[PDB]
Amino acid sequence: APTMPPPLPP
Amino acid sequence: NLFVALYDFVASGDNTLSITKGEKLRVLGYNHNGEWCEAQTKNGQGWVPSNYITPVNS
Repeated sequence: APTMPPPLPP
Repeated sequence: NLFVALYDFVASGDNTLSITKGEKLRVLGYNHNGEWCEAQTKNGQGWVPSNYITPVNS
């Protein structure tokens, strides 16, 4: 899985 | 486990997948804390944010 955190909902 | 995209999300590396609002997808799995969801759409497979999708069926 991605090592970057997921963006917040707009 | 059918879900639908709540918002647009553009892929940016790390095997992420671009999705458009309203698009249907099958959830294949999650990462350790459920923040990332591995999905399959008509366009392909890859990771999308779990907070950007919602379940279909009730």
